Amino acid sequence: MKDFTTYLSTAPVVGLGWAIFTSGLLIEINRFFPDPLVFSF
Amino acid sequence: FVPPAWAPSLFVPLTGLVLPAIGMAWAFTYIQKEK
Amino acid sequence: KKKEVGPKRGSLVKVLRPESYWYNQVGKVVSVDQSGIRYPVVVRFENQNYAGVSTNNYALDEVTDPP
Amino acid sequence: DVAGLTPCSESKAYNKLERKELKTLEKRLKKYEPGSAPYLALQATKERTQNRFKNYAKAGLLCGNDGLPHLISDPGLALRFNHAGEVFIPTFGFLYVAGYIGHVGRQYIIKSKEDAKPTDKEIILDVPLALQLAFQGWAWPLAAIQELRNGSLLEKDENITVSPR
Amino acid sequence: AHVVKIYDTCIGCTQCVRACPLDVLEMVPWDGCKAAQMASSPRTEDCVGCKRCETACPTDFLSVRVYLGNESTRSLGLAY
Amino acid sequence: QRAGNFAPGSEPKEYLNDLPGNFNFDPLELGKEKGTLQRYREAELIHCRWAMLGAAGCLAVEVLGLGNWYDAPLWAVTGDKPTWFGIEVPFDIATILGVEVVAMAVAEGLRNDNQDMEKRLYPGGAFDPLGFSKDPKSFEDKKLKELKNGRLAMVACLGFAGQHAATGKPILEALGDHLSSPFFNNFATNGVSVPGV
Amino acid sequence: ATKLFPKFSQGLAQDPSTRRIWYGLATAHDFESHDGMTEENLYQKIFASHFGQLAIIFLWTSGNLFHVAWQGNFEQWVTDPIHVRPIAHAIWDPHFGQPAVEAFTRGGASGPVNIATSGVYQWWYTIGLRSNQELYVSSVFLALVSAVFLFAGWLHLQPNFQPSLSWFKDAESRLNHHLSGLFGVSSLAWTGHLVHVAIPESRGQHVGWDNFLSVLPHPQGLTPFWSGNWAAYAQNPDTASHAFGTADGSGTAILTFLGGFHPQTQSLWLSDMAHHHLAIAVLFIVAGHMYRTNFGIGHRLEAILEAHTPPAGGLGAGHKGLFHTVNNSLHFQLGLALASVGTITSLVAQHMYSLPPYAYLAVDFTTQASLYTHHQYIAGFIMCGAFAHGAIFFIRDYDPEQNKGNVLARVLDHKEAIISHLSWVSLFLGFHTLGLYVHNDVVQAFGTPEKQILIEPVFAQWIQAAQGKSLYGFDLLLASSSSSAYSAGQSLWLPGWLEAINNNQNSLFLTIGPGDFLVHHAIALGLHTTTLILVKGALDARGSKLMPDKKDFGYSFPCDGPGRGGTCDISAYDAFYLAVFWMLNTIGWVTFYWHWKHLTLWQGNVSQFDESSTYLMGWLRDYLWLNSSQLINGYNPFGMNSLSVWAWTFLFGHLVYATGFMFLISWRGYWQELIETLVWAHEKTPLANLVYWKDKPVALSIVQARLVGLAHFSVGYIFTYAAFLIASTSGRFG
Ligand code: CLA
Ligand code: CLA
Ligand code: CLA
Ligand code: CLA
Ligand code: CLA
Ligand SMILES: CC(/C=C/C=C(C)/C=C/[C@@]12O[C@]1(C)C[C@@H](O)CC2(C)C)=C\C=C\C=C(C)\C=C\C=C(C)\C=C\[C@@]12O[C@]1(C)C[C@@H](O)CC2(C)C
Ligand code: SF4
Repeated sequence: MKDFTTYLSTAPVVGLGWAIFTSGLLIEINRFFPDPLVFSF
Repeated sequence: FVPPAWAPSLFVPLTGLVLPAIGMAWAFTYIQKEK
Repeated sequence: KKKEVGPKRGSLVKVLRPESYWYNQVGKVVSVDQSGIRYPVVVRFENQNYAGVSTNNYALDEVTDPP
Repeated sequence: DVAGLTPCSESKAYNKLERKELKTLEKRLKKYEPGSAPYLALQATKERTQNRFKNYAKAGLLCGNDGLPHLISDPGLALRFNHAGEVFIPTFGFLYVAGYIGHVGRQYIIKSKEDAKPTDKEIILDVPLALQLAFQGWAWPLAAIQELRNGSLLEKDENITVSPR
Repeated sequence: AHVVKIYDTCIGCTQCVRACPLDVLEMVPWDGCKAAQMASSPRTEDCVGCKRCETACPTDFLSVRVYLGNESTRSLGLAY
Repeated sequence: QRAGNFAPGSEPKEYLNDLPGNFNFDPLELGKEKGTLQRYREAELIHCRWAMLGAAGCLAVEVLGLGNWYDAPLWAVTGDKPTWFGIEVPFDIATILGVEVVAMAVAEGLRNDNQDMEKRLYPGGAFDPLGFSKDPKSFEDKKLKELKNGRLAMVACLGFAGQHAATGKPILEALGDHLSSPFFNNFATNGVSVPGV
Repeated sequence: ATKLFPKFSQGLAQDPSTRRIWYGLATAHDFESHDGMTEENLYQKIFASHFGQLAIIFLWTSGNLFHVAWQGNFEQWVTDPIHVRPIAHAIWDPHFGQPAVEAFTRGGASGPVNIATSGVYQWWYTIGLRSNQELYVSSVFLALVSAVFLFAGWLHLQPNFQPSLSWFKDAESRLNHHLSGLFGVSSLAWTGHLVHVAIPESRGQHVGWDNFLSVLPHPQGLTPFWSGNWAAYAQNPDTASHAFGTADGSGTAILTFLGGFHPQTQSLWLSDMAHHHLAIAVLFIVAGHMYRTNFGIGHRLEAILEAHTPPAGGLGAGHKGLFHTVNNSLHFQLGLALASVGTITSLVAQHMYSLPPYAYLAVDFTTQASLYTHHQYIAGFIMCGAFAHGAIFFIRDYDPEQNKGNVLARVLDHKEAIISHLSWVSLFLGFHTLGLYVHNDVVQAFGTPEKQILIEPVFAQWIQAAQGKSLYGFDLLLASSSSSAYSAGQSLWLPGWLEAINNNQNSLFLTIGPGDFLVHHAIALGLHTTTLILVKGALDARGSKLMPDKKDFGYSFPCDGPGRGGTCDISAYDAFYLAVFWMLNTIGWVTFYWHWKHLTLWQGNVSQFDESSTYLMGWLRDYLWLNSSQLINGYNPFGMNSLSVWAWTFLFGHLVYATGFMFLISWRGYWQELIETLVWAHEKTPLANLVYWKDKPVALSIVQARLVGLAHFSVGYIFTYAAFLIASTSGRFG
């Protein structure tokens, strides 16, 4: 477990996790707010 | 004043063939000039 | 001879050599030669240079305390 | 009505562009039966286009001579014509997020150096420590200006690696 | 040919001579280092400037320096 | 020797102690060098006297009902008849420009060739005919009063310049407008001083 | 060994290789590195070389005048400056075919001629030249001047005529004389010639050397000048309905302030330019006697340099010690001169197209495009030359013990901060410009172009509204009569300038949109990045962390080998050679912007540029693809039009670009081994080993390879863009 956790603690794996997290957040924001351009509350 | 009509027929071959040929001949003798 | 020609071994030093890779850097004194060579202060550095080495010999006048 | 430009709602080229887009979407839609998934997909695309064109209007956006909306970047001018939400608020938000990133990275750099082999912590990330610093960066400007005040944000020129002249 | 200059920061580790592919350097007795050896270049006319001696130098910066200039038949590595 | 403080409890300046008109000030730490300090002293005194004279002219051109100070040089756009309390002097613009340039140049040359650091700040002698500066305490308090009234003069001149840049009304009209309707009419109602009011 | 060709280098003479030839040419005029060279001999060689360059320049312009007069249509272009095209030089090529000869007969000529795009026709029409005999005598006089300058260089090279070292180092007298004589009285004589000739010639009056000292330029006759009534010269200016060639609508005015353009020819007034040059001459003369000569008055350069030091240690020692730094180091003066001249020609390029000074120049679109592109490329080249010679100054002649604590020592102390801030601003500009362009391209690709980000350039629009452009609206100066700027000069130059700036036909303060904003930020990115590369090369020239002893290796050395991870392209010469690529990209950007905006203005489809420059598909398709249709059709199996030569040199430029890629990508080891194999092949063959090489063939040096690749790259770049620009602007216009 802890060896696999340290493998998951390596830089490419946590970078991949950040990549999926940020991409999914931005994609869901764009999907539920279709095409915004100007901040208007 | 005005150059004759045969001037393009003489100066252009002179500076396109003869003058570069003598220039390369002089430069080739100058490159390989030894003591 | 009296005391020692250089700093205490194992103590941190700051390299004042301008042409060195470790200028204004902190290193550890490994050993100081007592025969009288020009650069007796052997300093080991945590970060390697472009050549990959981490140790160098410096004279007495190019080492100070870590500020 | 700044820079010799008209609002998107009052403009004619904006409505012409919207009409052209609706026309080509309807031309693509007419090739499919109403009881098919591409028909619903194109209807959703048309609805999204209409919603976007409605939201771009009545929001202060203005377009000049082509129907494509323009953005005013000078503060003050954007403040007195309700164009601050175009770039002024987003630039402040991006500065906030970028300072969050910088503060989190600085905290991880500093907090992973007082240990044996800091490069090992750099290459294999301390995930609980990284998450703790991630959730502690919400007050990045306060900590940044406080580190500036106490002088720990900047290093003196005596401990800084410097190239020969 | 090229100029090979050796300074007093050399520790006499003999790595530059082993890295030399044309037998330019040599080891002479010395008293300024712990190993009592100093690098010399008595055959600098045969050096081509490959800078292989500079790669093997363990000291910071370089205890041996090669400066190019005035290339000859031996310095250009020509078999013809 | 300190005559007051621009902010009660501020950091005292170790070099700005033996200064006439000592009100601490200097938050930007300018003039720490003594030579720059005395240069700033003489420059401030000269600006004080010039703003003194300018405020005098601006007030005297208005309290006598002779016209606006900004409209005073308006006779020189194309060539008209100047006047001074109804004197109608016949002087061309070139003659007055030349004589003013020459007089100011020789006066500044004499002031620069004074070569006495105490006298550059305060010459005395021929410039003091009444001779009330012989008493040192009276000299000190009159120096303080001159500095205070000169500072008021320069801030009043800056106020006149800003007011005439913002609105076309003269000084007395602005004073009457503030007296009659202070809340309904002030610097915040100009629309150009504060971008957004 | 020891051949006599590199007489300036004894070490290069004893080099039995072909490289001795190449290094015998690249190091030809680097006299500081020559053997047995003194400072006086270096100064004498510099003086002779300067006289030689002046003679070459005068011979070149004499040849231009002669080839415009002979085999040209200067008089026909003078009669009709709108329709018929200028002729540069006739073509005599025996390799030409009969359809190629017939297709190149343009402009009413008897043979194949080249349409002139240098613009000397408009300039010589503006200055007053009308007849071919005037051009002939001007060309022969300039040839005599060039011969005189060459003989002068030879004589000043000769013994008992060489100037002293202190003569060259006399900075004060040289500065005073070149400020007062080279600029002051030269401009005074030029504006005198303008008043005497060009204004009468633009008013239909012939003024020549035969009738000189007889015709009065002004009917008053110099008496208002002595009486002080200089306003009498600006009494009767030329009317709006004035013909440049004739005397219709003429006037009597030689110096005025008629700001704007002549309505008939769309150019600046001759009287305005004469007044400008007279004022410039007066300002130069009144400022040309400021420095301290042998007389008791003047200004010492060193005194002002040393006295200008800020108090409280703002700049440390200040500007002290810079006098000896400038005087001793010639590369510092070279860098300053090249930078100032580059800024000058950049200003020239940016001010010709907006304010055309020559009659019938704005109508000639190809001429204006070629002139702007040439001036911008020359400007970028000598910008880079200024920075490179500054790096040469930092490597060769820079003593930190002399200028200790000065501005140079300070900027060398914190060079890392400057390089880091320039790198940050380059990354910032590039990231955001590329992100905006890619966002716009993706948005336009998805069929919904209204989602693209169009940041309106409000700063430049506010400036132009503050300078008279009422298109953007607003209520700043020069747009509202209540402003003091509008009230001042209301009857001097404002009525003409406002009319010139409110017209959309000319190139004076054109409409600037979001695409113009994006390309302007791209230009800023290019300039800041090239500046970053050049100042990193100059500041790290004499040393760095990878090479502290970079001063001992000279300015142009290949590398230090594969040690310390790799040290290739570490000299300041390599930084300059990368900055050449970046400068080429930046000038390509500015010329693409200029060409596309002006082409859309001339075609009348300004909206196409407004809605097409936002995204890079518009740049590739509406500019690089739509306007290249006439270029590529210069020669085809169907036939040939007049743009065959432009298509041929376009393909030629692409080919030289490819050869530059050849000399830049592949490096020395492969070619050296291949040359060794070829040497064996030539050695071990019958009937060919009887001959032999006097010098051993070797591969080109790494620095030499970089230079050759740079030269091929720049030649291909220049030829390709010149071909495309001239073919696109001349194939559909005239
Ligand atoms: C009224 C008060 C006053 C003020 C405002 C100044 C201000 C100034 N004086 Mg000074 N001066 C004063 C009083 C004053 N002085 C007095 C009392 C004296 C005694 C008589 C002098 C005598 C004096 C001399 C003799 C000289 C000055 C100079 C200067 C200038 C440079 C100062 C300096 O060290 O650089 C500022 C401090 C620095 C550390 C410089 C940092 C510069 C940074 C690194 C550059 C950043 C560039 C950046 C990339 C820009 C980005 C913009 C982007 C668009 C590109 C500065 C404008 C010098 C001058 O003429 O220069 C114009 C000069 O030679 N002064
Ligand atoms: C058109 C081609 C091109 C491009 C885009 C670049 C881009 C760059 N070069 Mg340049 N360069 C080129 C050709 C090019 N080079 C050539 C042919 C030469 C001659 C050899 C040079 C010589 C040169 C020098 C001498 C220097 C640069 C520098 C730079 C940087 C400038 C900073 C900037 O503008 O912000 C960055 C802008 C960019 C467009 C960079 C690309 C980044 C985009 C956004 C992609 C990023 C990744 C993206 C998210 C996708 C991720 C997934 C993907 C990785 C699979 C940047 C990295 C300078 C430098 O290092 O800066 C300090 C520098 O000193 N270059
Ligand atoms: C979070 C760490 C961090 C921090 C605080 C900085 C801070 C700085 N960098 Mg650096 N940089 C970093 C990482 C970092 N950098 C990395 C990883 C790279 C390699 C790609 C660079 C490459 C780089 C260059 C080439 C330059 C800078 C410059 C700068 C300065 C300008 C600010 C800026 O946004 O530049 C822009 C910085 C970037 C575009 C790099 C962003 C790299 C990624 C996207 C961020 C990584 C965040 C990291 C994963 C957070 C870790 C948190 C932890 C819990 C896991 C500033 C001093 C500039 C300078 O000298 O200014 C004076 C400059 O020219 N940086
Ligand atoms: C005022 C102008 C001026 C002056 C007086 C100098 C003078 C000098 N420079 Mg500088 N320089 C200048 C402008 C100037 N340069 C410009 C504008 C640039 C930018 C391009 C440079 C870039 C530069 C570098 C990078 C270096 C110099 C060097 C030199 C020295 C060598 C000159 C010599 O004798 O060798 C004569 C040199 C040659 C004959 C080589 C010229 C070869 C050219 C590139 C070929 C032409 C291109 C192309 C093939 C033409 C044909 C086109 C085709 C279509 C037909 C000398 C001190 C060198 C130096 O100081 O040595 C350390 C050096 O390293 N300069
Ligand atoms: C097989 C592919 C190929 C290749 C490799 C080349 C190679 C070349 N062509 Mg050619 N071309 C080809 C096919 C090809 N061509 C074909 C089939 C056509 C159609 C007839 C053309 C049409 C063409 C034209 C019309 C031009 C070239 C040019 C060039 C040169 C590139 C100049 C350069 O490096 O500047 C680097 C690139 C740039 C500076 C700009 C790139 C173009 C962009 C899209 C313009 C927009 C830039 C703008 C400022 C915004 C971007 C900002 C940024 C921050 C994002 C080079 C000789 C140009 C030339 O000779 O030199 C200028 C030129 O004008 N070519
Ligand atoms: C001399 C002067 C005015 C002169 C006026 C004259 C001749 C007027 C003449 C005329 O009007 C008449 C009579 C009649 C008109 O018809 C014609 C004219 C010709 C117009 C004003 C000075 C005016 C001077 C002014 C306003 C000075 C302001 C100073 C400031 C703001 C100082 C700032 C700092 O204090 C901080 C903030 C923080 C500290 O750390 C640092 C420092 C630098 C000390
Ligand atoms: S330039 Fe060539 S020999 Fe030098 S370090 Fe680079 S690859 Fe190696």
